[PDB]
Amino acid sequence: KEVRKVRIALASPEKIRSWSYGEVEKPETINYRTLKPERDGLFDERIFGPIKDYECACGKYKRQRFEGKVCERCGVEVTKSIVRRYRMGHIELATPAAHIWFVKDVPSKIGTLLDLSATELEQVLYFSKYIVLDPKGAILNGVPVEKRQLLTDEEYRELRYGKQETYPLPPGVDALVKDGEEVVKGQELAPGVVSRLDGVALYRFPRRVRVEYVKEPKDYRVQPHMNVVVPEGARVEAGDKIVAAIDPEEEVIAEAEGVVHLHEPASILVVKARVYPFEDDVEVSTGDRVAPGDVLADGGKVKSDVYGRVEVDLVRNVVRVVESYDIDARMGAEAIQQLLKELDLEALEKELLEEMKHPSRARRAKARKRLEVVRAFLDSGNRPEWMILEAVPVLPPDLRPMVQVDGGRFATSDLNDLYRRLINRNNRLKKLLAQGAPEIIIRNEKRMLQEAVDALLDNGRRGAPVTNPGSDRPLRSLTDILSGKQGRFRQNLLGKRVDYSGRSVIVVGPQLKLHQCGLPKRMALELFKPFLLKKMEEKGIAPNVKAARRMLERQRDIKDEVWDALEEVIHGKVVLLNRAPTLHRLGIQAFQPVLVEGQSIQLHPLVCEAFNADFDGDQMAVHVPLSSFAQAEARIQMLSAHNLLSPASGEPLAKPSRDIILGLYYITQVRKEKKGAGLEFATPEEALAAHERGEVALNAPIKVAGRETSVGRLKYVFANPDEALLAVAHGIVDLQDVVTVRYMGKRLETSPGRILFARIVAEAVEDEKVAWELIQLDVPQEKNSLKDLVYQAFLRLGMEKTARLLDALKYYGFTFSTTSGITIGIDDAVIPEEKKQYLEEADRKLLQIEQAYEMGFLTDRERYDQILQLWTETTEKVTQAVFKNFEENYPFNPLYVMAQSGARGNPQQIRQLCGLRGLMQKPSGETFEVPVRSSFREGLTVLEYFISSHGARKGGADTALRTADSGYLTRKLVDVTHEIVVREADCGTTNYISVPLFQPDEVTRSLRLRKRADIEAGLYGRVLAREVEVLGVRLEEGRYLSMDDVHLLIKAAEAGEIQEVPVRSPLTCQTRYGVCQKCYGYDLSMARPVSIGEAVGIVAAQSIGEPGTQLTMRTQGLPRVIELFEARRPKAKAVISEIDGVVRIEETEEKLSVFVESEGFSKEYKLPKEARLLVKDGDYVEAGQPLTRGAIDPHQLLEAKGPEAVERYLVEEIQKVYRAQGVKLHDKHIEIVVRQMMKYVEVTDPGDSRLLEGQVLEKWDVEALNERLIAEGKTPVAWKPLLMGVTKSALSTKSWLSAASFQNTTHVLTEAAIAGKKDELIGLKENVILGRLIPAGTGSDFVRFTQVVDQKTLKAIE
Amino acid sequence: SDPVRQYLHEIGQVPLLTLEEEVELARKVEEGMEAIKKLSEITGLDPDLIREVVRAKILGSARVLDPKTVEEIDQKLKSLPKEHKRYLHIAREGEAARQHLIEANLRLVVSIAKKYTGRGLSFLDLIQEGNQGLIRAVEKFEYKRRFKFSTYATWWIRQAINRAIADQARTIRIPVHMVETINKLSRTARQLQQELGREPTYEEIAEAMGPGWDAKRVEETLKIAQEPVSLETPIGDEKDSFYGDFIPDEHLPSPVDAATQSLLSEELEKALSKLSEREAMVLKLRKGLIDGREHTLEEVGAFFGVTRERIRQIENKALRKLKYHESRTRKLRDFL
Amino acid sequence: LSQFKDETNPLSSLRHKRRISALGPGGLTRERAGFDVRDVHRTHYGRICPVETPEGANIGLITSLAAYARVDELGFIRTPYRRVVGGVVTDEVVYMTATEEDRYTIAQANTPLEGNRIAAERVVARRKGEPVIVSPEEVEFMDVSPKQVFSVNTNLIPFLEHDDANRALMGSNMQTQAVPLIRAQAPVVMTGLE
DNA sequence: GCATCCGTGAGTCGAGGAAGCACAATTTAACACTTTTGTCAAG
DNA sequence: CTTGACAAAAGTGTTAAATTGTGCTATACTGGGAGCCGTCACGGATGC
Ligand SMILES: [Mg+2]
Ligand SMILES: [Mg+2]
Ligand SMILES: [Zn+2]
Ligand SMILES: [Zn+2]
Repeated sequence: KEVRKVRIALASPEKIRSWSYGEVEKPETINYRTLKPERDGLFDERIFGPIKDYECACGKYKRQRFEGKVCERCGVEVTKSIVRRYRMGHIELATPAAHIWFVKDVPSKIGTLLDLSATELEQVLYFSKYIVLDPKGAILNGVPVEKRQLLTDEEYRELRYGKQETYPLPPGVDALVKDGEEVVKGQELAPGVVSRLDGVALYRFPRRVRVEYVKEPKDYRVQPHMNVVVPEGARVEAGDKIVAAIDPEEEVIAEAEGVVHLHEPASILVVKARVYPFEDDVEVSTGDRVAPGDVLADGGKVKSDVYGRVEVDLVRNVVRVVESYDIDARMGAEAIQQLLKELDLEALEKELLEEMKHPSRARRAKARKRLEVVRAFLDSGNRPEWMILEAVPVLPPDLRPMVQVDGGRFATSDLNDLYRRLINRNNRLKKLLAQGAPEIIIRNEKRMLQEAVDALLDNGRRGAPVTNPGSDRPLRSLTDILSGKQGRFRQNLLGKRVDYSGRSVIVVGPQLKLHQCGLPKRMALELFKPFLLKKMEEKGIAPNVKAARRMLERQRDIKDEVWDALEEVIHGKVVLLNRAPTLHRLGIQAFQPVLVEGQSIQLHPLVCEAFNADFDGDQMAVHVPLSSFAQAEARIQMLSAHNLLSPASGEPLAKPSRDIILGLYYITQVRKEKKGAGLEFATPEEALAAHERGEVALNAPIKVAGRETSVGRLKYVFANPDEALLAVAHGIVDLQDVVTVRYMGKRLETSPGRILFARIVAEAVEDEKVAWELIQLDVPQEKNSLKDLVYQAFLRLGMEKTARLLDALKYYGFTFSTTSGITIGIDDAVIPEEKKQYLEEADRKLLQIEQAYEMGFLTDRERYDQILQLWTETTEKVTQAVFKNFEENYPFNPLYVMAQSGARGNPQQIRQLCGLRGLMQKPSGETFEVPVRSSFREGLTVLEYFISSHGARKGGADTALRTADSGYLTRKLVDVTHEIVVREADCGTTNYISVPLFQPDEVTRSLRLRKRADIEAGLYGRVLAREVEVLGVRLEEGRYLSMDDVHLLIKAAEAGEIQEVPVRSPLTCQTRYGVCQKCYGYDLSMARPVSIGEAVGIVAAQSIGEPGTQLTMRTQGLPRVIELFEARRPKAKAVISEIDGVVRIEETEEKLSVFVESEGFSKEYKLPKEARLLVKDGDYVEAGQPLTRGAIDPHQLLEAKGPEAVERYLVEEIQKVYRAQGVKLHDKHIEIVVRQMMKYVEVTDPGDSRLLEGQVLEKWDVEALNERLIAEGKTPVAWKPLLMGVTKSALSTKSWLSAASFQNTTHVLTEAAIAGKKDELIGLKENVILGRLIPAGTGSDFVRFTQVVDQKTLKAIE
Repeated sequence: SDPVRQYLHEIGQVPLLTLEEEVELARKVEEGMEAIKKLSEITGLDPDLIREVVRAKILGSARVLDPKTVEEIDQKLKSLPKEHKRYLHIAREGEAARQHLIEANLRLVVSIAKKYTGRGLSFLDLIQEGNQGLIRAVEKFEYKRRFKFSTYATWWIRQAINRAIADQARTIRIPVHMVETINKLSRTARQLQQELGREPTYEEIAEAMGPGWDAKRVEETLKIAQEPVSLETPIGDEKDSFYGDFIPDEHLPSPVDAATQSLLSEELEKALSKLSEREAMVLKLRKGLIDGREHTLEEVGAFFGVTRERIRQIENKALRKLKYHESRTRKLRDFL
Repeated sequence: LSQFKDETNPLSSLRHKRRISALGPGGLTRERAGFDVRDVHRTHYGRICPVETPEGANIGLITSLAAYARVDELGFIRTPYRRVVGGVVTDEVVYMTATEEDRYTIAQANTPLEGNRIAAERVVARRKGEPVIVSPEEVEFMDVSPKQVFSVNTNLIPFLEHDDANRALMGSNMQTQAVPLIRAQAPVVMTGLE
């Protein structure tokens, strides 16, 4: 069937063994000599499959006829060799090993279920402390031992083996205590040493034995290689041995009957034990464990009286029971696994639910967190003990290859080393266990085995990272493979390298149409090679495809008919051009290739702005969509000539630019003369007569009788534009001369340049009447006027005619800028005569300040501020003088024309060239007192150049560190809003937002109309929620607002007829997993209602983040946007009133207090002394209204006013940053992101539901749950609105695939696996990962199933 | 958090043995082993089986043959008379002594193992392999010879560590005899390098190695001793490029190779259409175009009931016709 | 720090040997370096070129030694200054470090001189990096030349005083990338270091 | 409530690629002899 | 449709070298070594 869901869960040891095709028992990879895989190794063919198709290791079966057969000689299955990428093996661990993900991922899932701290879990897991599983009646320091109690190594040994101590006696001295005498704590054993515990004292090594014969204190010396074989005070008959020896010559025997006495002990062993003498055979042996009442010896005569370990001493023929308990305490994952197997999840849930009623909030919070893990395990069907590994899966060998490079060297992955270590340590542990090694050796080996599993799963998470010997590079583990920017998700799933792709340098193609590009022939031959081979085969160029391919291999074998066939192949098709970084969707555009000679791609000038491409060495990528769907999508949706408006703002994005503006501005600007300039006459004949006498200029403004005209408007009156331009061709008049022309029945007074521009627009749109209505004739054509022309043409005519008009504007702008004569010279940077006067005034005022400062009238800080204000004022005056000089004397100056027309430059840059450089800032931030008084035309001095270099470096470093923040912000926005798609025509909601038209200004303390751009960015292309009647015009409900409607609404506001406009917005949309058509509005890229199936969430993220680099970085700029989108609490937060009432200031010398007084309530706010209060006594403040200047905490506002207020605050405060920078961005895109920020709620009262108080879930889910509970008459769930940042909102999404691929991959996957989460593949990232068709655009169910059929077939079916 | 410090602290809790303690523990192990041998001979059981039961009882229930047979054998041993239960008691004391003797010499192996670091195995891996040699030393140590334990244990600890390096220090395992050859070859090159004041050539190395060695063998041995290079080694200062990004996969067929194989199959099928119904079947069976594997004249002969001689004649005739048709069309020469 | 030699043209190899890198084993990290290490400190005057640096992620992290600067035995960069005593500029040149430079009032190389006597009544000077105006008798040292502030590449840009620093950075960096030509010819306007 | 610590995150393309030894057990290279095609005349 | 004759060609049985795996050294040795180092931000985590 079709994959619809992807589920993740824990794997049991049984499931891991079911996956595996065999156990990997050896760390061997391949044979060093034959290079064949080793049996039972990491690359075994009997486990993972054959190396080559249908061939066993022994080479007995070598063909597909024996498919699915296993050779009896070698055991290798005869099948395809690609199964080696899919077949897994496993390692059977000698001891259980915990999964590091469920241990070190805070808070630990193992620790939460078992109620163990992180430190306690590590101590048990890594064999530092024991944990009690069956106390067996053990008593520790007088207190009974209880289950789940942690024991250290010393405490465990005392309980398990008892207390004993050895005291070394000095040589020669004799012990004062006999062998087998009970001693007490502090008693002296020898003359020089004292015991520290009470117990039996035993001689360890008696250095001398003193036997007493009966007839005789004969003595015998005992040596380290001799051992006494008889007890103290034993009657030894003549002949019985006394001291044993290696050499029988030195062995000591007894001459006659006597008693043996032991003396001179090497050391005294004091052990807390009970001594039981016996006579017959003992029923127990050394090492056994006994309890009270157990028989010991003599057939029930001797019985144990206390628990402990029993040892038989044949020398002293007594039975010693060392007081100890058979306690059950274990370390490692085997102890943890036993605890997790014994948990009763049902009983644990009941206790946690009972504790959920505790009054304390911390107790309820802790119980809820434990219960959430318990609920996850209960619902998913997983078992808690599955978190400890008993079998380790082994990756297929083709995913961890050992490949031989062309040079014969072998290259292998780091996983093979990690697997080898685990196998080496596992095998060694088995050997040590089989040899009965001591506990210390076994414990160290088990600890190493646990660490080997940790390194394989996640290297470097706990302890020192594991590195390959001979280097300090950490080995790449499974966790590192799937996580990070270089992990599997971001490097191979969310993005890939593709076939049929090229790259080359771009150059400008001015001759191209808007939909065309210049593709090199040699790139096109390689890109379209499979299509070309078919075409060559079709014609006589080659007999077949393989012969055709050989022809293209050698360059000198390519004939001239191949290029003709390639021309036929590409006819109609398009390619995708892409320039990195792809900030927005206009970074990829489809063009119809034009084969060109050369090696560089030709790019249309009008698309450079969208690509952000210049021609100083940029490169672009070329992609070839292959199928009819891929071609249809590119030709219809992605074509450059179809995307003319900006998706972010709706303004034109393919519009006249630098040189085009300059050429069109030059011809549409008129001349101003000064020769006559004011003379008055009586008749026009006198006016012209003065002109031939040289008294008045052609364009000098004069007055003929009463009206103000010029000589040109009287002398030259043309019957039609053709006659006017014919006169220009003959040199009679210039394009910039103002004359009289008869156009469209009207006697116009314009220049031939402006009449020419009207014809340019008229012929491009092929409509003289409409083109006359589109242009502004009486002004020079700057950037903004041309932008308005393109937008109006798009509204009235469409993409096809606007694209034609854009090409016509490009052609004439390029033509006229070439012949106009724009050039830059050193004298074009005109120095005003006012600069010298201004600097002299600055010197005198500065000298005046210095004299005042010497007189003591002002301090250093105010002196420094006064100096800065003087130079800031002087800098502003020079800027005005620079531009006034241009507009009066040199209106056609190249620097002035470029700045005025919008072609290049701003007044700040022009001032530095012609005025003064200005003030400069130190690296610390302070400004130098002395400014740079010289411009770039005059030349800076060496010191001034160095001073200016501090700012240049600071801006350069600021830009570098700003791209990373802006790019990372965009990725956050994409990942939080990727699942938002326009999914229906109308959601049926009646809620809306009221977009204000007036802003509450505080400096005047009155309402003032907002800027037109602000209202346009909030109202354009929006559906009216309610009918509005303004200025006699009825805007009905459900009407999309165009720019004319917005302008009408602004005009009505200026007349005091409307204060706010109710519109449908994404904030109030009720559509699940997206928005509806009537709540979004227009597709701003098309100025028409948004089509169902558009990925508006991606468009919103790209629109916001694209101008992120333009935002200043230096609570302002990009940092302000980031904290607003993350809902962070500002450091210098403002103070807002929790309740509404009257303010009462109690300012005093000690402290400052603000009282919000109501009928019965009185809230006290203790403001700091340096608080810039914006409210004075006698003001009625409301809930959430600011009391201090600063940034409002979004979370405080949400709890004080509500969800609507914080949404309005977030949208407005983000838009403020973009407006201050001149970036135009619609409010829809910000509202889409904020809607995702406010997507979750928190439970306060569960009601008749299973939800827990404080549980965080989605608002849609609780609302659906609430209405269901009401349906069957049940208490609803009481919830509380919650605000979270984009990062937290994205990581708490319902799909684990999209969340895992974003950030916190280990944390996202560990929670998803335990809950058994099932991913429904709703958004865009999940479908991209699986390679499916995204549920947006042409992959959306609204349009995906459309059928096309012609009439004749339709009747045949009917 | 530091495994080495944790291990060193743990082995520091067992005091070192004096000479008298060392001899007593060593004597008890020897006497216990002899007691086990006598018990097996008297009871007729396998000496290995009895030793495991004795070891199991001493180690206690804290260790994971099922426990029911351990208890059954333990009861059988205890049911013996007093003269035989003495050997069981001696066996138990000997096994306890062996555990202590191993536990008190864990400092010795660490002192030995610290000199083998940097040869492919980590410090703790060297210690655990050294512990395996220490266990072997205790088994074979004889206190009758009056030599100290550290004298005889040092041989086994170094042997165990050295063998483990020879077995576990390379991803592609090289046998011990070949590892010793590589080590000797490296030493000889180093000696000549410091004596000639330059890197020796393969001829100087081969001459110094001795008889049976020529420059070709030295080059082959050096080629064998080449460690594989990691697929994740970065290249450049930027950490965004690795070796694996520059190694093509040459196992799976390319799209061009798959296409020409299908084109050849389609063209060959069309060429075989001109042949007779039976002539086409014979060639497709003899060339393995049907079952995948080539058949023979007899095997195809059994399929059709015809003898071997006829088939080679008709196949030669059918092959000649295909040559004629291909000559008249030349639609099949490009795929060759 | 052991880098493949850049030898597109002779200036490429000359520049590579005079480059100073804050990265490498024992230095900063490309993404762990703040604005402070990347800024032009006031003591860079005469020792590290203020303009020549790689635009991008390594801006301020890779720098060039100034033309007259030299590294002393202890590793501290020194720059030469002419001794001025009694208002006359002597030919005694003193190479001194930044900490030693902070103790004196150092004039500018463009100070007018009537022979060796300072002619201007108002002298532009530096005191601990701050520009000041002093009298001839308060001057203790003088700059050798304007060239000591910039590197070799930047000293090859004529009319540098008329160029913005952001574009002079591009100019000096691009001179390293110029390829040798079979008909290569020296510039019509030169600075004197060719 | 609060320092303190631990963990996780920080733009895109491109271009750069240090024992030896003895002995046993196992595998492998060479032959030597059959058994089986492959290829001829004979029809 | 064969029928015998031959001639390589793949299969089988010994057979020895060649390679590979494992055990063993007896004066006395008894707790490692490189880490050393210029961000800053958040969320969270017991702890107190
Ligand atoms: Mg560029
Ligand atoms: Mg006239
Ligand atoms: Zn096989
Ligand atoms: Zn809606």
